[PDB]
Parts: sequence; C-alpha cells; structure tokens
Amino acid sequence: FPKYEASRLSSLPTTLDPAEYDISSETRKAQAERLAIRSRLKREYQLQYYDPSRRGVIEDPALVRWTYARSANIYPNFRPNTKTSLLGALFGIGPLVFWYYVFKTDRDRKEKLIQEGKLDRTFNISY
Amino acid sequence: MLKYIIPTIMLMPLTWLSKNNMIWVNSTAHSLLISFTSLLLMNQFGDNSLNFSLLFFSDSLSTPLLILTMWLLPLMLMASQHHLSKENLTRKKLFITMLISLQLFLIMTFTAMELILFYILFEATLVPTLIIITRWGNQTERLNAGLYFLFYTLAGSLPLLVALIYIQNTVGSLNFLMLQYWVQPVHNSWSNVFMWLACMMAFMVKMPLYGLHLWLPKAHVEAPIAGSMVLAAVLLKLGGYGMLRITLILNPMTDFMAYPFIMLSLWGMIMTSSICLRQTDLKSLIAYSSVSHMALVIVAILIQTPWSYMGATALMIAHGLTSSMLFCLANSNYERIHSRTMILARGLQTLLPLMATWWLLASLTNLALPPTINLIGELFVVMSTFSWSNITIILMGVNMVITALYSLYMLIMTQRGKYTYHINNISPSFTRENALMSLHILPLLLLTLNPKIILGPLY
Amino acid sequence: DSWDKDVYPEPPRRTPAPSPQTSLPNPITYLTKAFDLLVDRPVTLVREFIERQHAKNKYYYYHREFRRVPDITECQEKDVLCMFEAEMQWRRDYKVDQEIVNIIQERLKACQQREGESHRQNCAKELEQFTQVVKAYQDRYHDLGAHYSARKCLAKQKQRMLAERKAAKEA
Amino acid sequence: SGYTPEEKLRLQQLRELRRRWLKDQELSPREPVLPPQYKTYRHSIFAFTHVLIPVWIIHYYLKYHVTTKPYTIVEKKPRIFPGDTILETGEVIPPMKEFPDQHH
Amino acid sequence: NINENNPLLINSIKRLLIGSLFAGYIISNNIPPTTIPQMTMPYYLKTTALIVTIL
Amino acid sequence: APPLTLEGIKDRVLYVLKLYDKIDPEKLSVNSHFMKDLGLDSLDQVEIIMAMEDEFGFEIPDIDAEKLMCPQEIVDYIADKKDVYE
Amino acid sequence: AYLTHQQKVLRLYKRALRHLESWCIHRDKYRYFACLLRARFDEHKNEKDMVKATQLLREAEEEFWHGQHPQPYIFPESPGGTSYERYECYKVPEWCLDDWHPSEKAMYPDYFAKREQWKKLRRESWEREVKQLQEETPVGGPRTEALPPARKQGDLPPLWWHIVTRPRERPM
Amino acid sequence: MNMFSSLSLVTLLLLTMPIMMMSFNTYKPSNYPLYVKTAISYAFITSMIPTMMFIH
Amino acid sequence: GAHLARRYLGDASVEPDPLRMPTFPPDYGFPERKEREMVATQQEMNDAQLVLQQRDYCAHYLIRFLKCKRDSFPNFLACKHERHDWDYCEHLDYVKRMKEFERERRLLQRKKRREQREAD
Amino acid sequence: ITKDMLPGPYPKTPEERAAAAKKYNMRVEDYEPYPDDGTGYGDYPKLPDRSQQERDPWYDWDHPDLRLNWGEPMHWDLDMYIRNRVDTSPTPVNWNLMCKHLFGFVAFMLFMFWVGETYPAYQPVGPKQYPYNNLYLERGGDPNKEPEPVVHYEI
Amino acid sequence: SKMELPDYKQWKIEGTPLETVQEKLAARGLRDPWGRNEAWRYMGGFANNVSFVGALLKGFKWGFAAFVVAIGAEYYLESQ
Amino acid sequence: AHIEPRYRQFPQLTRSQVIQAEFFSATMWFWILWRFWHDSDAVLGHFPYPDPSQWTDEELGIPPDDE
Ligand SMILES: CCCCCCCCCCCCO[C@@H]1O[C@H](CO)[C@@H](O[C@H]2O[C@H](CO)[C@@H](O)[C@H](O)[C@H]2O)[C@H](O)[C@H]1O
Ligand SMILES: CCCCCCCCCCCCO[C@@H]1O[C@H](CO)[C@@H](O[C@H]2O[C@H](CO)[C@@H](O)[C@H](O)[C@H]2O)[C@H](O)[C@H]1O
Ligand SMILES: CCCCCCCCCCCCO[C@@H]1O[C@H](CO)[C@@H](O[C@H]2O[C@H](CO)[C@@H](O)[C@H](O)[C@H]2O)[C@H](O)[C@H]1O
Ligand SMILES: CCCCCCCCCCCCO[C@@H]1O[C@H](CO)[C@@H](O[C@H]2O[C@H](CO)[C@@H](O)[C@H](O)[C@H]2O)[C@H](O)[C@H]1O
Ligand SMILES: CCCCCCCCCCCCO[C@@H]1O[C@H](CO)[C@@H](O[C@H]2O[C@H](CO)[C@@H](O)[C@H](O)[C@H]2O)[C@H](O)[C@H]1O
Ligand SMILES: *C(=O)CCCCCCCCCCCCC
Repeated sequence: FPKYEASRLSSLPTTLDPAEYDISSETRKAQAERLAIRSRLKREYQLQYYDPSRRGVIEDPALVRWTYARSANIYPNFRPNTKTSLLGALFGIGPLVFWYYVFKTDRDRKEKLIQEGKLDRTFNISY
Repeated sequence: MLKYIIPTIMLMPLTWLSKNNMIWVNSTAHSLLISFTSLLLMNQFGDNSLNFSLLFFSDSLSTPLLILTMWLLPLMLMASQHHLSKENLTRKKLFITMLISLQLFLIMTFTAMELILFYILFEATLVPTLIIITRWGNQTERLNAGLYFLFYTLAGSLPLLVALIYIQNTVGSLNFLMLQYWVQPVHNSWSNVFMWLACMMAFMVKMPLYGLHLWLPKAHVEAPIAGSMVLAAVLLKLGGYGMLRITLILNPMTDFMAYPFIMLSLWGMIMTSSICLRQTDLKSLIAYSSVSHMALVIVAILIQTPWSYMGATALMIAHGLTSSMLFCLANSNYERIHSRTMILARGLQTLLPLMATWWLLASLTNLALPPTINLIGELFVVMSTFSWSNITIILMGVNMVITALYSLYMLIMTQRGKYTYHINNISPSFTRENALMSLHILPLLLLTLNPKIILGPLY
Repeated sequence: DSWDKDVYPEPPRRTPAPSPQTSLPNPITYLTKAFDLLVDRPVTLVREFIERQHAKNKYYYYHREFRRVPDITECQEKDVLCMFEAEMQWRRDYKVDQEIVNIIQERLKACQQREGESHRQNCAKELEQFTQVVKAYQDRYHDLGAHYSARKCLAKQKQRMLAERKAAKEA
Repeated sequence: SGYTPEEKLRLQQLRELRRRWLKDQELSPREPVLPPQYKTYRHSIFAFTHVLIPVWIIHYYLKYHVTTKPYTIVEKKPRIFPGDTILETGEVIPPMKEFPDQHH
Repeated sequence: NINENNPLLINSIKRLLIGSLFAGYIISNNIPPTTIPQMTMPYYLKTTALIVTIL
Repeated sequence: APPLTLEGIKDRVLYVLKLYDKIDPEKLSVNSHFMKDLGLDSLDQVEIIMAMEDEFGFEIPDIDAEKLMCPQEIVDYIADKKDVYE
Repeated sequence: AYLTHQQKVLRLYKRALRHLESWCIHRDKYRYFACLLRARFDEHKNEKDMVKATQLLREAEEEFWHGQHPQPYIFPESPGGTSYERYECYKVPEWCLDDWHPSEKAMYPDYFAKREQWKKLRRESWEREVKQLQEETPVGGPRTEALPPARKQGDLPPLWWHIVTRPRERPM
Repeated sequence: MNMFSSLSLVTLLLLTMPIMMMSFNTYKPSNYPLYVKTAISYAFITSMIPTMMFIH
Repeated sequence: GAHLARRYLGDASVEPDPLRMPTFPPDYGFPERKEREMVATQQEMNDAQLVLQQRDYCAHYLIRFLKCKRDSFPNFLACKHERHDWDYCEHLDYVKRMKEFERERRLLQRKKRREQREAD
Repeated sequence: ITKDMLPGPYPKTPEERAAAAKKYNMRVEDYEPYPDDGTGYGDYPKLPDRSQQERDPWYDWDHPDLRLNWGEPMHWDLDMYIRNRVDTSPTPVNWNLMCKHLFGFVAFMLFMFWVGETYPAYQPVGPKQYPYNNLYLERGGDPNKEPEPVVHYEI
Repeated sequence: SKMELPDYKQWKIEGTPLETVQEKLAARGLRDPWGRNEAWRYMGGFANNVSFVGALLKGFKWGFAAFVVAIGAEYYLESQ
Repeated sequence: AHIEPRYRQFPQLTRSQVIQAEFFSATMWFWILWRFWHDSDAVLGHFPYPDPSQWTDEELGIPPDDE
C-alpha cells in the first residue's frame, strides 16, 4: 500500500491521519471545549432564529469581521518591507513593462513593413 | 440649448412650490417631460454638427450623452424616494435640488462649444456630487470618500486649466469649431510631453484610469443610490467625452504618449475583472466592473480610429444604462437586508422571482451578450484594437472570459442556491422597484433595433 | 422595376423547361398552385387596394443636389469661412464614396451566390472591379484617423504624389 | 447505543406536532376558492392563425418591399444540362457529344 | 413502479425510432453528390469499421 | 411515486426483518429491541440499517442509524424523513 | 476525534460493505463477499488489548483506502448523488405566506385559518420555551447541542417551530 | 422563389410566436407545453417544402 | 498497405513518392501514348455548376446522372443506372492512377538495377 | 458591531493573543494569526485551508449550502472555498501520481502524432488528374496568358 | 388502500444462484443470513432473462419471416 | 391508475406496449435483411481491387532493361 501523499488541493483523509487515533485525555478535553463554543454560539443563534416577534436579519459578527478584515483592516496592518516591496514591484510594474515591449516591438515591426510596402493590405479599408 | 436649460431650471421652483406630499410626483412627472423633448436633439446631419449659438452645439457624440443624462434624472428620483421618506421636508427638497443642479451642469457641459466653458461646468459637477455623497450617504466612510473624490479630480483638473489657457494664448481660441480648422501638429519636446499630460490626466482620473481609480470604489460605494446612479452612468463619461474632444489637438504626439496608458488599461481591465471575482461587497463588485469596462473606452479613445470611436461611444451609453441598473438592483436588496455583503442573502430567485429576471437581464448585458449594444460597443473596440496590434486579442479575449465569470458569479451567489434561513423580511418587489428596473433595461434593449443613434460622430 | 438595372446588374435568367421523366406527380407543382391561390392571390388584392389609395394622394419628394464649392486646395490657410465649406463638401464626398464601395461589394456578393460552384471563374470581373475601387478608396481615406479632415486627406495625397514623382525620377 | 429517554421523549413530541402540521397542509374540498371567471376545427384555427396569417404577411413583405430593392433575395441560378430547353428564350441546349457507351 | 405506457412517451420515441432506421437511407438517397466518393479499395480497408466493431 | 403510509412503512420494515435469518419471525414485534430482545449485536445492527436503506432507497447517516434499535424507531425515522403523517 | 473506537469500526464496516457492493454489482456475488468480509470483522471481535485493537483498525483503514472504488455508488438524494438538493429551489419558507395579498389569501380561507392557530400556538408557548431553556442550562452556556423535551402538560419542546414547520421533502 | 423564400421564413417566424404570446400575455397557459409542441410540428411541415424544392 | 511498409521500414529509394510522382517522362517506355480524352466541354460543366473537384475526366457521366435526378423527382430511387455509370467510370479512373503508381515504382526499381549494374 | 469586536493588529503579547481568540470565538490554543509579514492580515485567524465541500454533509449547519454555522470564524478565503469553487477533498489517487499519468499520456500522444505526420498513411495511387490544363481557367487562372500545358495520357 | 405485500414465506434461496453462494460459504463454515432478502430478484418473472445475443435478436424471427415473404413477392413480381 | 405498482414482483404490462415493441424490433430486422439482400455491395465492396503485381511491363510501358 503506497502511502497517501497529501497536497494543497488533495487533503489527507481523517481515517489515515494518525492524530485521529491514539487520543489522549488532553485531546478529548480540547474537543469538549470546542464543542462548547459551538453549542454556546448555536444557542445564541437559535434564541433569535426561533423568536416569533423577530422580523429581519440576524446580524452575524463573524461575517462582519470577515468582510472588514478583507477590506478596511488591510492597510493599517501593511508594512513596506522586502517581501511587500518585491511583490509589489513584481506584480505591479512587472506585467506593465512586459506588455509594453511586446506591443511596442510588434507595432514597430508592422510599421517598418508598411513603409517599405511589404505588408499586405490589399482589402484593408476598415480600421 | 435654452429649451432644455430653462425647463431644467424650472424644476427647482416646481419642487420648492409643490405640496409637501407631491414633491416626488411633480418632479418625476416633469423631469420625464424634459426627457421626452430631448429627442429633438437627434436632428443630426452627416457633415455638420448642430450649432445653436456661440455658446452651445450638439453633435452625434454629445446628443446620446445628453439624452442619457436627462433620462437618468427621473430614474434617480424614483430610486431615492424610499430611503428619504423619513427625511425632513426641506432637506428632501434640497436633495432634489442637488440632482436638478447636477443635470443642469451636465447638459451644459456636454454642449458647451468652448473648452474653458466646458472646464468650468466639468468642474461645477463636483459640488452637487460631493454634497450628495457626504450629506446623504449612510456610513462613516462617506466623509473620506468625498475627500478622495474631490482631490483626485482636482489634482488632475488644475493642470488642465493651465494647459487650456496656454492653448488659448497660443492658438487664440478655445472654441471647438475653430480648433477643428486651426489645429496644428504637436512636435516632440519635453514641453509638449507635459502639455499632453495636462490635457489628458484630468480626463483619465474621471474614467478612471487603472492606477488612478482608487477614488471610485470608495465613492461609488458610500454614495446614496441616486449618487451612484449618476456617478456610474454619466460622470464617468465626462472623462471619456473630454478625451474624445481634446485628442483632436494632440496629434501626432498621441502616437507614443498613449503607450503607458494603453498598457495600464489593457492590463488594468484584466486586473479589475479579476478583483470582481473575490469581492465581498455587492456594490464594490459593481464599481470594479465599471473600471474594467471603462478601460476599453480609454484604449479605444487613444488608438484613435473610426471603428474605435464608434465602439467607445456605444460602450459609454451601454455601460451607463447597465451599471446604473445594477446599482439599483443591489439597492433593492440593501433596502431589505440593510447590508452590502453579497453572500449575506442568497437564493433570492426563490423569494423574488420577477426581480430575479431583472438580475439576469442586467447580468447578460454586462457580459456583453450579442446583439446588445454592450456587445456592439465592446466588439467594435476589439476589432479596432486587433488592427492596432493582433496580440491584443489575447488580453481582450481573457477579459471577456473573466467578465462572464464574475457577472454570473454575482447572479448565482445572490439569486440561486438556498435562501438564508434567518432573513425573513424579504417583502415582495414593489411596483416602483419593478418599474425602475424596466426603465433601464427596456430602453437599453430597444436601442439594439436602431443602434446608429448611439455610435457617435464617425458613423 | 424599382432600382436601376445598370447600377445593380443581373445577367439574363435562363430557367430550364420542365422535362419530367417520371410517371409520379410532382408535389412541388401542386404546392405551387396552392400557394398562388391561397397566398399570392389574397395578398395581391390587398396590395391592389392599397395602391388605389396611394393614387388618390400622389405627392413627390426630391433628391438633394449639392452645388460644388471650392476644395480645401483653394482655401487660404486659417480662413475658416472657406475652410468650412470645403470641409463640409469633403465629408459629403467621403460618405458617398463609402456607399460606392458598398455598391461594388454588393455586386460582388450577389455574383458569388448567383454563380454557385462556378463563381471562381464567372465573377472575375466583379472581383477586379472590387479590387480597383477598394484600392482607390484606400488611397483616399485610409490611415487618416478618427479626426480625419480634408486637410489630412490633402497631406496624405501630397505625400503619395511626392513618392510617385521620386519613383519616376529613378526611371 | 440507542436513544436516551430524554432524546426519545423530545422526538415523540416533535413527531406529534410535525404530523399535525403536515395534516393541516391538506386542502379543504372547496379550496382553492376561485374568483369569477373537435380536433379538426382546433387544428384548423392553428393553421389559420400560425401558418396562413404569417405567410400572408411575409409574402406581402417580401413581394412588395424586400424584392423591390436590389440584391435582397439572390438565388443561385438554375443548373442547365445538355438537352434542356430555356423557357425565357426557347433556346435548345445542345446534347453532349457521343460517349464510347462502354458498360460494366 | 416500472411503467412506460404513457402515449406521450411511446409516440415521441416511436418517431425517432423510425428515424433511426430509415432516415439515413432517405437522406443519403436524396442529397446531391458534391464530391467523388472513393469506392475502390482493398477488402481489409472496406470492412475495417465493421470488423473492429464486432471485435 | 405511490405515497407511503405509516402502516405501509411498518409492514415493509417488518417484512425485511422477517427475511433476516438471525431474527425469529415469531418473537418479533415493532417494539423488539435488537440487542435486548432479539439478541443481535452491533455489526448485525449495521446490516439491518443497510437493508432498510436498500429497501426504501435512501441513506440513513451513521450518526442517525446507530440510534435505531427497534423496528418502531426505524418506522418513525423513515416516516419523519419522508413527511408521512397518515 | 470525537468518535469512540466502536463507532469507528462500525462506520468502517458499513463503508467497506458499500464499496464492496460497488465492485461486485451482482447481488449473489455481493452476498458471498459480504460474508467473507463479516468473517474478518468477527475474527477480532473479542480482541481485548486496546492497543492491538487500534492497530487492527489502522491497517483496515489503510487497506480500505487502497481498495476503495474510485466511483462508488451513491444514493440519488445523498450528498454527492445525482438528485441531491434537486428540490431546494421549490422549498419556500412558511413566513413568505405573511406577505400574500389578501386576494391571494381569500383563495384558501380554511388553510389560513389553521395557519393562524399555529401562529397563535407559537406566540403563547415562546415564553415558557425560553424560560425552560434558561433554567436547565448550566452557567457558562450549554456544553452540547442537545435540547430537552417538554416537562409538563401543554408545554411544547423548546425550539420546535422550524423543525415542525420545515418545508416538505417534495414540496411541488 | 416566392414560395421558397416565403416558406423558409414562416418556419423561423412560426417558432417565435409562442415566445411572443408568452412575453405579451395573450396565451391560454392551460396547455402551453402542447401549444409549443404543436408549433414545432407545424414548423417541421413548412420546412419540408423548401427542402423538397432544394432536393428537386 | 504493404507499400508503406516497403517505403518506411524498407528502402524508400525504389518506392514512389506520392507527392512528387511521376519522376519520369510520360513517353519513356511508351512509344506514342494516347492523350486522355475529355467528353464534357468546359462550358457544359460550367453550366451544370459541377463542383471543381468533380470536373475530372468522368464529368460527362455525372452530368447525365444529375439531369436524371432532377427529371425523376420525386422518385428518388430512379437514376440508379446513371449513378452506376458514373461510379464505374470513377473506378476506372482510380485504377489508372493505381497503374501510374505501379509504373513509377517499376521504373524506380529499374533505375536502381541500371545503376547497380553500371556501378559494378 | 463595536470597535472592540472588529479585527485588529497582529497580537504581540499572550494577553492580546487571548483577547483575539476570544473575539473570534476560538480557543486560545486553536488561535493562530497569519505571520506578521506586513501583508495586512492583522490578527485575523489562520484557519485550515480546506474547501467547504470537505465538511460533514449530514450535520445541521445554520447555512447548509455554505456548511457554516452562525458566529464561527470564516476562513479568510471563504469565498474561494464555497462548494462552487476550489475543492480540496482527498482523491483516490495521489496528486503527484495523478499529474504524472495525465502529463505522460498527453506528452506521449503528442509525440505519436508528430511521428504519424512524419510517416503519413496513403494509398498506392498516382495523383488525380484533371482536364483542360489542370482546370486552369476554372480555378481562376488568367485567361489572357496561355498556361504551361499539362498533358495526361492513357495507361 | 392497503398494499397487500406477498407472503414472506415464499422467498427461498433454493433453486437460485444464492443457493450456490451458500454452498461455497458452507465449505468455509459460514452462512449468508440475508440470502432470503435477495431471492425475489431470482424468482417469478425476473427468473430467466435473455442473453446479450438474444437481446440483439429480439424481433429477428418475425422480421426474417417478413423478409422471406417479401423477396418471394418481389421475385415473382419480376418473373411474371 | 391504469397500472398499479407491485412489491418484489415483475411489473404489470399492457398488450399494446409489448406488441408495438415487437413490431418495431421485427421491422428493424426486415430492413437490415432487405437492404443486405439488395445492397450487399455497400458492405462488402462495390468494385474489384486490381492486383498491381499482375500487370505486365508492356501494359505499364516499362522498357527492357537493356536499351
Ligand atoms: C505616464 C508618463 C508617460 C511618460 C512618457 C515619456 C515620453 C518621453 C518622450 C521623449 C521625447 C521628447 O522629445 C524630444 O525632446 C528633445 C528635447 O530635449 C528634442 O531634442 C532637442 O533637445 C535634445 C537634447 O536632449 C537634443 O538632442 C536635440 O538636438 C534637440 O533638438 C527631441 O527632438 C525630441 O525628440
Ligand atoms: C505605467 C506603465 C509603464 C509601462 C512602460 C511604458 C513605457 C512607455 C515609454 C513612452 C514612449 C517612449 O518612446 C517613444 O517612442 C516613439 C516612437 O514610437 C518616439 O517617437 C518619436 O521618435 C521616432 C523615432 O524614434 C520618430 O519617428 C519621431 O521623431 C517620433 O515619433 C518617441 O521619441 C519616444 O519617446
Ligand atoms: C407578427 C405576427 C404575425 C402573426 C400574428 C397572428 C396572431 C394570431 C394569434 C392567435 C392566438 C395566439 O395565442 C395562442 O394561440 C394558441 C393556438 O390557437 C392558443 O392555444 C390553444 O391551442 C394550443 C394547441 O392547439 C393548446 O396547447 C392550448 O391549450 C390552447 O389554449 C392560445 O389560446 C392562444 O392565446
Ligand atoms: C488504447 C490506448 C491508446 C493510447 C495509449 C497511451 C498510453 C500512454 C501511457 C502514458 C504513461 C505515463 O505514466 C507513467 O506511468 C508510470 C507508472 O506509474 C509512472 O511511474 C510512477 O509509477 C511507479 C511508482 O508508483 C514508479 O515506476 C515511478 O516511481 C513513478 O514515477 C510514470 O511517472 C508515468 O510517466
Ligand atoms: C415492415 C416489416 C413489418 C414486420 C412485422 C412482422 C409482424 C409483427 C410481429 C409482432 C409480434 C406480436 O406477437 C408477439 O410476439 C412475441 C414473440 O413471439 C410473443 O412472445 C412469445 O414468447 C414469449 C416468451 O418466449 C412469451 O412470453 C409469449 O407468451 C409468447 O407469445 C408475444 O406474446 C406476442 O404478443
Ligand atoms: C495501406 O493501405 C494504408 C492504410 C493505413 C492503415 C489502415 C488500417 C487497416 C487495418 C487492416 C487489418 C485487418 C483487420 C480488419
């Protein structure tokens, strides 16, 4: 049996993960308090979801944090360093300089051919 | 143009002298009548523009933009009157006044025959727009959005003012008809490189150009619905309209000055289309869609061919009706769930069937389904860019793939799937909301039958 | 009929006469007779009625004639009043030339369909006439840009004429 | 491993409510209470309204508008074979020349 | 619960069943020729499709 | 499909168990606990639930299945999932 | 992991039987190999050493992964099956009926009379349901997602509305 | 030409009529599926006439 | 066919190259070759609108078949004899091309013998 | 929500790591910020990179389509991991082996196509012959030039 | 309308491939306790199904007879 | 309805459905046999394939190896 080689896009099945087995009283304690947080959040939701007089949207702070974390909170936590500057230079200036030489070179060739009469434009009258 | 300026002004006394319960009925009814008479501007000739006086003229470029502007004012009123219902009566009248005053500056801006008169009106639109965003926006960030909107525009506009006055000193006139006959070529020099930049940077910021677009996601998101409708539909087109006019006096220098800005646009649209795939805010997604579409307009204006000018004109009109409709569609959801988060309310086609049809039609026009005028414009621009350089088909093609993905991603995420269980206040769509949607899409689809009236002067 | 046969030529029609070599009845023949009786006849009467109304109200419209004004060649530079008329004339002739190329393209497309599998040889005249007109149109108007004008057209012509002079100078 | 008594009791009580709810979904005999409001003839009015009226309009449209303009309807010209007689002129197309009439 | 006795089901399939038997024969015998069908070949090229199908 | 009934579901649940060779068909009732009364074990219980999935054509998740220990519970679980109220 | 050793073996048994059934297809062939597989599980039924039992379970999982069907059978309405969530587009929440126009409600006078009784029953029970949950929950919130039954006559089991009134599995 | 051209367009126009009726509230939605199916059957019949002329 | 096995796995110097054949004069070894006869005139194929690939030396049989097809409509089963006449003619044309391939191969075979014997 | 409940800066001290974990409804043991590399994550928790398709289908999620619970921290890339998009579930075949077999199949087929283009199949037949100087006039040849005669003979 | 299910005592593995399975299990000392739950699939109208060859030759008997009758008619139609 | 479901039993059939199926199955085999009789060439070959090795050198104009 060749062993399972996990990848980023092909995760490891739990039935083959050693952490799943050989459980300790310390792991069973972590699971108990994980289940507690889920149970406490469920009760808070249900008390509102089942309220007969509620009409509206049950505001979810976890959703609000997520949309805020992926917008307004990014710049305050930005630091110009070697990683960000190199990445910013690569993905910001990099592609623009690349496409410039691609199009400039292609268009310079075409203009040269048109001047000499070596570019076929027999029926080209729409542009 | 006095037959449109004067009645547009008369909307202000009409609103202020109306009964307290008829301000929306009266202003909406009479702004529609003004919209009707704007069709008289389509007396266009093959050779000559329609030149009314020493101050105002109309041509096939300004005419469709004028008709779009006067049509939008009625639609902005219907879109606004729900969320302003609790507003104080006098503050409601002031809000309508800002919209009317914005229309007045727009219809004069698109028809001013002299470029310095265009500049003053081009700039005068900042004031009502800024007031609308900051006074009647909902969030704390509306104050910052107004500052970005104001100073991004002015940072480019002030150099334009100096350039225009310099052009008048040296040429002797800024009248656009005169500039058609007295134009001289621009020869290479560092002095002319900066004249070119000062003539184009104000218009690029308004489009916006990729790199200078940061003001738009903020402003288009923080504004009230009416503010977003005019910002996307018309105000972005002041940049495109300005470029289309001033590039007359910039040749042949546009040959090489366009390269940095064509690169920013060709790559910018792919960058801003990709952004839309990972946007969590529905209004923000729509705003970034406008940047992607207006990148094509920038490229079409810069390469300066008969097909690209026709395509640019069609795109500006088509985008105006589509982007405005999408903001209105997203607003209807927001007026129900009071949140702009896209993933919050799902499966809405199950709860709001007819409004899901509008979502589909708006999405199809956005991804440029033929023969919509969105496709007509987008196709004409691609045809002319291919001739400019064949390799551009790769970037245009990729953008067309990405645009379909985010257009249908927004449709699928909000309208399909399972409804969110805890959201129980999705009331049925009002008549006002259904009519507001159909007043965007119906004119947009009708224009397919007669597309020549939105293809501009080079048709 | 309605259009000029000279502007839009059509070779003479040669339909072969029916030569049935079968005893069976031809379904198309009886379908044609049914079409004439049930479609063509009532449609024709409705039209003849409408034509009786149009004859009672006969009125005319005209084709605008444009007198010739001086070209941009005759205009003193920066003289807008004469430049304007020459420029408007040049734009009128530009649109007409576009429609001329459309007429020649429509002849070419009609021939290709009409000749069927023999088009490659039977449409050589239309191909040649299309090639010549497209060459002339390209010389006049190609590469002028979105901001084209009579002034730019003249500069393009002068550049072309200068090269032709030089090439002859080589001879 | 089975249900605990509390678990069983909660399921029992939900079940009574759920089944009562489902029973109440049944429609009464009078519901819905609506407000106030052979083949040949059926197939004849379809042919009339969907085939004849349209073909009337289309034939009128083609005959007096589309075909009055040049090159709107362009037909491939008929194939002419040796021995055919032209109806326009009566010209007789010559037969082909004699074959070697070889067969197999 | 097998049941294929609805006339809508039977008639719709029946028409396409008649098509899957004769339509190819009708079309081939009514379309004009536009090529030169290559009808001369060795036996093993003629029956190739038939044989590999049987295998 | 032909609608289910509580008596209809119960009959088929008992029908399947009567065809299981480890259950006496005469000692079997809707209230028979599989372990305490019928004397089966847990590996057997998995097969019984597997057989009811095949019978009625839908899967019962393992977390739900392990709690069904008498034929009446299976009848109640199925009627609940299929909205059977009689 | 929150599953006991028993629950893991029993789950592995069912999963391996289903994948075995997918390979075998034919019912008689499946019955033959299902009994051989049962014999293997019965062979270590009484293993007492938990350490040796766990190692047996580990190997069985490794063997199952090697021999699983790449395309196992899934019940059509099970997750991953061809009919999963097929009818979610037809499930409309009951609260949508409150927005119906009166002319729409007048079409079903008997249905909406009963509906009012259910809504009345929901209001009048809500307070007791909240109170019961408050008085049976230890300080610091519940430790599990389980819920109690009703303890009295006329009390309804707390948090029942969205269980009882959920959409039918085949609504349209 | 008149029959060939006329019939080859009714086929396309015939198929849009159910779409126009649906979009313009002028239909009896009793058996709309049967209406659409009937229109397709009639389009097939009218499409055969142009095809027979081509075959001939 | 075997010819491919000879050219690819064997010796391609004595195998016809389908692209460049024939590589010998037409009259080499053939004192006075008759020139192929064409029955149908260019105008007749033009007026029959035959597909260019169909305007070969058998076109006169195709014209008869197409004329029969039209005149026998709707009986789409007539004209069988005319179709066979055209099919047989095309078969004889194909056989000729097979002979031209064999002649080319046999000459390339000879050209090697006449070079090997001369070489030694 | 109030400012104390929104995401903040990278947590520097164990007291701030305990406040962040409480804010995100996590156990301090399970709470792990993204690395403080200046990329803008702040204290938003780093959650396992797994698709929502990987979660238990049979559990009673508050958002069954998303398979999320109300109040649980959402993955930074939640919108990329919805069930309509990136899937990370285990595969029956190892990822690296999967790539080898797919690439190997494609490369081999492309190689074999190049070989088949080098050694084309054809019949033992000479070129097809056409009359009238190889249909010179029909193919569009100029009628004002006499073409290089092409003669075909019998055999 | 109660659906009367068939009596369960009629399902027996005897005379079906399930009985073969039991014999191959009996050799190793095992039993199949669910065999009787599968027996309905090998009994009644589900017992005895066509082979693949037989499936293709559905209708070949009458089709051939019609073919024989048709060529006789065609043949004599040419001769007479 | 016209057909009732059965439990663990072969379903009820109508006479019409069985007869129509047989008729079209039979019609398939009549067609194949009918066409095969009249058109066996389309399956086996329409024309003989000449054996090129059977052609004489004078047929092909291959001159003697001397001259
Ligand atoms: C987004 C920003 C985009 C930035 C785009 C940058 C464009 C750069 C354009 C460079 C070309 C400027 O135009 C160039 O100016 C110099 C002025 O010194 C002119 O040249 C003049 O000065 C130079 C000295 O440097 C001498 O070599 C020359 O003898 C003299 O005539 C050139 O004749 C002209 O070609
Ligand atoms: C923000 C994205 C940045 C991406 C990088 C973009 C780089 C863009 C560089 C701007 C263009 C500079 O290069 C520019 O090329 C054109 C030719 O095409 C030159 O144009 C000039 O020189 C050419 C010959 O060189 C002459 O025909 C003529 O005098 C004139 O056209 C300009 O003198 C030069 O300034
Ligand atoms: C530019 C358009 C030119 C053509 C215009 C012709 C308009 C004539 C429209 C006639 C009615 C069309 O709209 C619709 O037609 C069909 C067929 O009659 C009717 O439908 C009726 O017949 C069909 C099938 O026969 C049944 O499925 C249906 O139950 C029944 O109501 C509808 O009741 C009618 O509303
Ligand atoms: C009728 C079909 C007609 C078309 C036929 C096309 C055949 C295409 C065959 C492509 C084979 C490519 O796949 C090839 O397989 C072997 C076996 O796993 C892989 O090799 C792999 O397997 C084993 C380990 O498990 C080891 O040999 C090796 O360490 C490993 O790399 C190769 O890395 C891969 O390149
Ligand atoms: C254009 C060519 C047309 C060719 C048409 C040829 C005639 C059509 C024949 C239709 C056959 C109808 O008759 C049908 O035949 C089959 C096969 O024998 C019979 O089936 C027969 O065998 C099966 C099992 O072997 C028995 O269950 C059945 O009782 C017995 O009669 C059907 O019970 C009978 O209904
Ligand atoms: C030679 O004639 C070139 C043909 C190329 C390959 C065709 C494949 C035919 C296989 C014949 C084997 C016989 C099995 C029916």
